[PDB]
Amino acid sequence: QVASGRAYIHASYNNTIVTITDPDGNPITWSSGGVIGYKGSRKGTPYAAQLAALDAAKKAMAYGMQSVDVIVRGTGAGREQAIRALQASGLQVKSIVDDTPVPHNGCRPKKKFR
Amino acid sequence: AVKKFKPYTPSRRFMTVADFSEITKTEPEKSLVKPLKKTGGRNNQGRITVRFRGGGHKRLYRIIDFKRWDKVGIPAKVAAIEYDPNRSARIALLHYVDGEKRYIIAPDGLQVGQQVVAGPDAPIQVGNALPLRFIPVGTVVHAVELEPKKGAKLARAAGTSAQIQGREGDYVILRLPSGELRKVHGECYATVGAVGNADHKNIVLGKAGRSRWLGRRPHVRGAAMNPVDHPHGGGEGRAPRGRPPASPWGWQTKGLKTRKRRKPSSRFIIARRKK
Amino acid sequence: AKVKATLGEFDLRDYRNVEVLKRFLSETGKILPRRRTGLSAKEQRILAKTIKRARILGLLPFTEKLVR
Amino acid sequence: MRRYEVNIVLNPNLDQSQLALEKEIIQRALENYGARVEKVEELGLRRLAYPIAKDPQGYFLWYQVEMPEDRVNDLARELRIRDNVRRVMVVKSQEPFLAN
Amino acid sequence: PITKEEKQKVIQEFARFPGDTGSTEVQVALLTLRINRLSEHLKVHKKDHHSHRGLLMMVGQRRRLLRYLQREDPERYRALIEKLGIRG
RNA sequence: UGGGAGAGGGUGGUGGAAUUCCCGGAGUAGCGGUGAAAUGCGCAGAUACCGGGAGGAACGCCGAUGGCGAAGGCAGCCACCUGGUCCACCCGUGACGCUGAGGCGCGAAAGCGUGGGGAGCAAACCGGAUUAGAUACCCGGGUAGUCCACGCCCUAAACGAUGCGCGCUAGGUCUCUGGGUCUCCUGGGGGCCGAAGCUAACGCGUUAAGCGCGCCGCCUGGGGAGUACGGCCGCAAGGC
Ligand SMILES: [Mg+2]
Ligand SMILES: [Mg+2]
Ligand SMILES: [Mg+2]
Ligand SMILES: [Mg+2]
Ligand SMILES: [Mg+2]
Ligand SMILES: [Mg+2]
Ligand SMILES: [Mg+2]
Ligand SMILES: [Mg+2]
Ligand SMILES: [Mg+2]
Ligand SMILES: [Mg+2]
Ligand SMILES: [Mg+2]
Ligand SMILES: [Mg+2]
Ligand SMILES: [Mg+2]
Ligand SMILES: [Mg+2]
Ligand SMILES: [Mg+2]
Ligand SMILES: [Mg+2]
Ligand SMILES: [Mg+2]
Ligand SMILES: [Mg+2]
Ligand SMILES: [Mg+2]
Ligand SMILES: [Mg+2]
Ligand SMILES: [Mg+2]
Ligand SMILES: [Mg+2]
Ligand SMILES: [Mg+2]
Ligand SMILES: [Mg+2]
Ligand SMILES: [Mg+2]
Ligand SMILES: [Mg+2]
Ligand SMILES: [Mg+2]
Ligand SMILES: [Mg+2]
Ligand SMILES: [Mg+2]
Ligand SMILES: [Mg+2]
Ligand SMILES: [Mg+2]
Ligand SMILES: [Mg+2]
Ligand SMILES: [Mg+2]
Ligand SMILES: [Mg+2]
Ligand SMILES: [Mg+2]
Ligand SMILES: [Mg+2]
Ligand SMILES: [Mg+2]
Ligand SMILES: [Mg+2]
Ligand SMILES: [Mg+2]
Ligand SMILES: [Mg+2]
Ligand SMILES: [Mg+2]
Ligand SMILES: [Mg+2]
Ligand SMILES: [Mg+2]
Ligand SMILES: [Mg+2]
Ligand SMILES: [Mg+2]
Ligand SMILES: [Mg+2]
Ligand SMILES: [Mg+2]
Ligand SMILES: [Mg+2]
Ligand SMILES: [Mg+2]
Ligand SMILES: [Mg+2]
Ligand SMILES: [Mg+2]
Ligand SMILES: [Mg+2]
Ligand SMILES: [Mg+2]
Ligand SMILES: [Mg+2]
Ligand SMILES: [Mg+2]
Ligand SMILES: [Mg+2]
Ligand SMILES: [Mg+2]
Ligand SMILES: [Mg+2]
Ligand SMILES: [Mg+2]
Ligand SMILES: [Mg+2]
Ligand SMILES: [Mg+2]
Ligand SMILES: [Mg+2]
Ligand SMILES: [Mg+2]
Ligand SMILES: [Mg+2]
Ligand SMILES: [Mg+2]
Ligand SMILES: [Mg+2]
Ligand SMILES: [Mg+2]
Ligand SMILES: [Mg+2]
Ligand SMILES: [Mg+2]
Ligand SMILES: [Mg+2]
Ligand SMILES: [Mg+2]
Ligand SMILES: [Mg+2]
Ligand SMILES: [Mg+2]
Ligand SMILES: [Mg+2]
Ligand SMILES: [Mg+2]
Ligand SMILES: [Mg+2]
Ligand SMILES: [Mg+2]
Ligand SMILES: [Mg+2]
Ligand SMILES: [Mg+2]
Ligand SMILES: [Mg+2]
Ligand SMILES: [Mg+2]
Ligand SMILES: [Mg+2]
Ligand SMILES: [Mg+2]
Ligand SMILES: [Mg+2]
Ligand SMILES: [Mg+2]
Ligand SMILES: [Mg+2]
Ligand SMILES: [Mg+2]
Ligand SMILES: [Mg+2]
Ligand SMILES: [Mg+2]
Ligand SMILES: [Mg+2]
Ligand SMILES: [Mg+2]
Ligand SMILES: [Mg+2]
Repeated sequence: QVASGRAYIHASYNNTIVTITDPDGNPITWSSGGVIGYKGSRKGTPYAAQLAALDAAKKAMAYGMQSVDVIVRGTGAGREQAIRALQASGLQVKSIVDDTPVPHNGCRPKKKFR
Repeated sequence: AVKKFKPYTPSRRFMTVADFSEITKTEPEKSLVKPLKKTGGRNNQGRITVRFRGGGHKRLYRIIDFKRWDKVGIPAKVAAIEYDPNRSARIALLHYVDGEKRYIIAPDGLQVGQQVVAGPDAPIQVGNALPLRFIPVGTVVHAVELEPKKGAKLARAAGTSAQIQGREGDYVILRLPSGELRKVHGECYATVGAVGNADHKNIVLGKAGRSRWLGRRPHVRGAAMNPVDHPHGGGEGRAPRGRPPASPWGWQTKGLKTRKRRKPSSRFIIARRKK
Repeated sequence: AKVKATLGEFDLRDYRNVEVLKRFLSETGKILPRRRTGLSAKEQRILAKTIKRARILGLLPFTEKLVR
Repeated sequence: MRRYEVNIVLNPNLDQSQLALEKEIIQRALENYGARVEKVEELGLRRLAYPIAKDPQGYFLWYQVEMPEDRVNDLARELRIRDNVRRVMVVKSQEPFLAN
Repeated sequence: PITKEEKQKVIQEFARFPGDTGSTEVQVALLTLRINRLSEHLKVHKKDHHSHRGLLMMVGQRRRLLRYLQREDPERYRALIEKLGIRG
């Protein structure tokens, strides 16, 4: 059981993945557009992220989790709604930080990003 | 820089020779040579046990110092750089301030006149030898011992080197010339720098004769033989392999791994070679 | 609210003056545009250059997480 | 001769003896490459903006020196060899550029 | 680079009269100085093509002067290229 | 002589973010992908998360309608070596100039040779889609190559589709970078709008496509054709 921990929001154009960890960063539970039952592009919808964030929060609280720090990565549509759903879940959201990876001009991207 | 020839014979067209530019002395130290007893690839029963060997130029063996930890703290001046017919590297004559003289394999960049020394306190400079544990992670090295005091076994061929990758307790992690990743005990000595004569691999023998000078006798294909001789022997006209390609002794020769499975050193080998 | 105003005399070339230089960095660690630093073209060019040195010494970040 | 500023971050978790030894290797080095120290400023520990050698702090040395041009890249190389030296940065000294 | 002192020494050595700067011999000598220094540079940096353009320009410049000097006074020309060891 | 700006060039070092892979931990039922899908990956434990490591390539913000270079082109930061260029002083030389057939050098990418290197990307190739079909577009893979050294190749919408130099012919406005006495003035760049003039028009207009002089290159209806033949160059591709 862990009272406080972290909530990671991996939000892309195709899906939203939410994984709740412990304070060290080790996963307790996770959920996504797939887990709450969507397939295909539907997983990238804001509502999908909402159900996902909830199901992840619900599962987490079942381990005693009360407070979380929210770490957000990605520019997906389901982003804000996931953040929303975490707040409106019953968890304390002690903080909110975006840690989205951005290169300082590293590897050549695939064709579609050029 | 390998030396080319004009095509004034069919063979000189392709033949290349080493330029021998690093070489400053063309005679070996008399007290550091002994006769190399030629075997022809025959063992003590008189049997060929390695095929196609013999008939190469006469050679004297140069005694090489593969220990170094032998004379810790005693600096030596690099007196000369010489040819060694028994190895691909060049060799460097050391004059210890001791008055003792020895050979080491010549590192890349070694200069006659310069000074080298061995020991835990040696400066990190080309030609010096230290236990691995005192050599900075990342520095490229050669003439590495495998076990402490047993002598340099690793990275001795022309142009080769190992790189220190990291440390783990009593051991240090090397990338061997083969790309194999391996723990080697920290007390093992190594010499900083890479082995010299890096252009060795660009030499083109050019003609059958040159292989003979080296003691390599003609290799004959299994496919050129008869079934008494070889798995590939026989067949009317030319023949494909007609079975998995095999050695003269019948074991498979395309891919079949042959290192012993339950070997104790497996505990020390982190990652098998590349490529 | 231009950063150059909030300071008096400072050295555009002093890569060790973390306290002054950290003003010219956004809350995300990035180098601020001229429209926030009030610097001319010539002075911004010196600022950027000495900021990068300070980062290499370890005195300024290359990047920072964005807290909301 | 030109004037340079030798910047050095050392292992922040040495004792004052090892620290003193490092400073000694450095000083002999400075002299060996013909560098004449003019000013010198030892700021010691400092919170780093990011970890270096996986450590939040670094121990800062700083020497304004005067030395021959050709030897400075070599000097820097010699300075970096020791494990406890985690950064070296040798800069040409410049007149300050003032704002305001 | 090439220092203020060294330049002075060359100038005073080829100056036609006490204050003389910018005369042909001084110009040729200053160019001859830069040329030879660059030549050495390019021997090590064979791949610095952009600076080599600089060399061609200097060589071109010196060439024109020496034609001029040799046009005017063959005597000072022969003595100048000899004092510098230039023809070839 | 005294200064200035700059991704100008070369060499040696060195920093951080990110991708991939490998190791350890934690965790479970999907992940990825698209217009929607499927191939693919995943209970042999993927994705998402944390720590460790390896390695190659490119340098976020600054960054701009910006700067530099003859052109190609040049962008983390440090040092060394080195080119061009501008200004102020008006000190020296005394037409020493302009151009420039040949020649020589440089010359993006792709390509070639020998050797290294190979993370990402990606011709060819394999597969999934799409579609009437789809040797494509999209998706999942994937080898040369992309990177380094040396040697070749010598092309291009190599463009401002605008040769170089000089003199002359309203100004307005933004900008880069010097020197003033710092209002502003004056140099050198980079844009925009426009006097006169030019132009078939579009447009150009002190960065001329205006008015003049010098020298070079080039055109002479479309296709055939940058082909053939000859010659010269190249390892070849193929170039002139
Ligand atoms: Mg999706
Ligand atoms: Mg050689
Ligand atoms: Mg030859
Ligand atoms: Mg030959
Ligand atoms: Mg010959
Ligand atoms: Mg013949
Ligand atoms: Mg032949
Ligand atoms: Mg020879
Ligand atoms: Mg040799
Ligand atoms: Mg002999
Ligand atoms: Mg004897
Ligand atoms: Mg005897
Ligand atoms: Mg023997
Ligand atoms: Mg024997
Ligand atoms: Mg016997
Ligand atoms: Mg017997
Ligand atoms: Mg017998
Ligand atoms: Mg045999
Ligand atoms: Mg034999
Ligand atoms: Mg030899
Ligand atoms: Mg050889
Ligand atoms: Mg060979
Ligand atoms: Mg032999
Ligand atoms: Mg053979
Ligand atoms: Mg054979
Ligand atoms: Mg037969
Ligand atoms: Mg028999
Ligand atoms: Mg039998
Ligand atoms: Mg048989
Ligand atoms: Mg057979
Ligand atoms: Mg048969
Ligand atoms: Mg047969
Ligand atoms: Mg047959
Ligand atoms: Mg037969
Ligand atoms: Mg046969
Ligand atoms: Mg046959
Ligand atoms: Mg066969
Ligand atoms: Mg057969
Ligand atoms: Mg068969
Ligand atoms: Mg066997
Ligand atoms: Mg062993
Ligand atoms: Mg170090
Ligand atoms: Mg300063
Ligand atoms: Mg010039
Ligand atoms: Mg002449
Ligand atoms: Mg000057
Ligand atoms: Mg794992
Ligand atoms: Mg990780
Ligand atoms: Mg930009
Ligand atoms: Mg521009
Ligand atoms: Mg320009
Ligand atoms: Mg005058
Ligand atoms: Mg006069
Ligand atoms: Mg021509
Ligand atoms: Mg080219
Ligand atoms: Mg290329
Ligand atoms: Mg290529
Ligand atoms: Mg090829
Ligand atoms: Mg190649
Ligand atoms: Mg070939
Ligand atoms: Mg290759
Ligand atoms: Mg690969
Ligand atoms: Mg296909
Ligand atoms: Mg189909
Ligand atoms: Mg069909
Ligand atoms: Mg397809
Ligand atoms: Mg593809
Ligand atoms: Mg791919
Ligand atoms: Mg191919
Ligand atoms: Mg190939
Ligand atoms: Mg090919
Ligand atoms: Mg090349
Ligand atoms: Mg041409
Ligand atoms: Mg353009
Ligand atoms: Mg132009
Ligand atoms: Mg054209
Ligand atoms: Mg022309
Ligand atoms: Mg001014
Ligand atoms: Mg101005
Ligand atoms: Mg203007
Ligand atoms: Mg206009
Ligand atoms: Mg009009
Ligand atoms: Mg006209
Ligand atoms: Mg006018
Ligand atoms: Mg105007
Ligand atoms: Mg202009
Ligand atoms: Mg016109
Ligand atoms: Mg025609
Ligand atoms: Mg043709
Ligand atoms: Mg063509
Ligand atoms: Mg032909
Ligand atoms: Mg043409």
